[PDB]
Amino acid sequence: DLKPDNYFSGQQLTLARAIENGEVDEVIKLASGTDLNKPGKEDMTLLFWAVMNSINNQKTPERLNVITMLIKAGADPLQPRPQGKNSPAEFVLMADNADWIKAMLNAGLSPNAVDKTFGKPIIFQTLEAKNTKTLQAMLDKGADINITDSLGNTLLIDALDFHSYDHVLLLLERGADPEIKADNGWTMGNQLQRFLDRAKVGSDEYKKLNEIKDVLIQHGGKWPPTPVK
Amino acid sequence: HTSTKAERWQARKDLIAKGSNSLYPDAQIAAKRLAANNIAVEKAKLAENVYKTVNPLEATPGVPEGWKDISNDAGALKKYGLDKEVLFDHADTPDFLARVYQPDSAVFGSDMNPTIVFRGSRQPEFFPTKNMADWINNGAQGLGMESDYYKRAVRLGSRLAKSVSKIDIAGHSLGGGLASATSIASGQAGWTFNAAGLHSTTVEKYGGSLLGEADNIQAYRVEGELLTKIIMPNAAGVVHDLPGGTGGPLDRHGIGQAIDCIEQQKDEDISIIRSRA
Repeated sequence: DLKPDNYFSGQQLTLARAIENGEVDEVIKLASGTDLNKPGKEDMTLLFWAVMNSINNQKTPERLNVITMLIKAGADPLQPRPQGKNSPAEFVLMADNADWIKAMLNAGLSPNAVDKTFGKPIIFQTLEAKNTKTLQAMLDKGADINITDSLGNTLLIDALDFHSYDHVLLLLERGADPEIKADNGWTMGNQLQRFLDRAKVGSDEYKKLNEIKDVLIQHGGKWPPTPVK
Repeated sequence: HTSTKAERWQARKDLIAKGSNSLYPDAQIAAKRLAANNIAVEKAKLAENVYKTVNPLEATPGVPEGWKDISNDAGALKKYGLDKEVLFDHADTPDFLARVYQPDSAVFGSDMNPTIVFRGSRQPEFFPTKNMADWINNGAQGLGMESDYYKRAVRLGSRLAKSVSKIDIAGHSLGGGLASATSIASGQAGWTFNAAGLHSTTVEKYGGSLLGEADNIQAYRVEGELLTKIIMPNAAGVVHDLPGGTGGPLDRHGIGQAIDCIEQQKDEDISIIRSRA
């Protein structure tokens, strides 16, 4: 439903048309010579254009590989958009399927990369995804499971605060360290106890919080938590 | 001529104390409500100001006198466990956006608290019916992206429950709905103005974080305003009805009428206190 002429002209438009047509070899040929990171109209970049051309019916191996080959050629998956809007890598970490982030990881994007506006590890953006697939993909590629944001929060701590319960469970199962304290002295367990104290006994949320507690204990984490100092 | 906000704040304090020390019950009652509205109208002016943020990485113009926007000061935000990144959504234009303001101690002394203030969307949309000629909407749809401002608002609530420094929550309209979620989840005091209520699906989704409490939310509303005039739950908190609105339900919804109506009530209680001199 989208037309490349609305965003690009000239050499960039010719590359945009090869992306539109899913022509991997033509993309490889043009990408070594075309300005890959100069934005077009409406904040569109050629890399976002490739993402836009690999969804729905067009989520094919070849069109996913177009993403990979653009990045290998110099397209920056961490380039921000204006006013604090996010990069293609951050954007696709929010997806419900890991095919797009994998295409980027296959081009050498670091699973420990930080974003260029805020300096926050991009893996934190997986916590807003509908399922854990993009987090799984980053962990499978070697991301530091205990990486922290600027306030000392880990993914485990942030995921519970986000109420991203399946992300919490996956992180515990993969061996995330549950005893890490953020800068404020809280562990994930401190918040888990608070959530359990506020939940309605027998509710679906109470069952899910107790599942997390059981899995925390199964993986050797301390329960009950030490009070915050 | 003019006068500094610090002088005006002190004078109002003195007037309130006159009412509270009065032997007349009506001056005493007026002094309590005047003290509440004095605080509330400051929160309401912040709730008006958040609509002026354009680039969230830049200063918001027109910040109310005696307040400072710290939304881009990471050193100041970390006192509350906040950073810049968590204050707005980043996939598209930020309809969901929070600003954090700190009061000037030279003006308010210790009478005012830091406040995080929420703005919601101007036109809520069920995601499948958005204009898919807009490429970002097309992309979010095709990538299976989750669309829920209440997730980021509840997350901020989970964080602010840990803050060692007091920080109040405030918001207008849909931002007042978000504010009430953050307030209930954190335990911090909240002020909302013509706020949206919390839908049952939202309350269920986030469990006990959105359960109970609400006693420390002051839910101000202009009598006759759109939302109360209307699966549409009531705004959470202790209702504070405001007469003196003008026009229809749409006009009365605006934050400017909320501010004006609070000022009308202050004038009214001031006149009562002055009548017992």
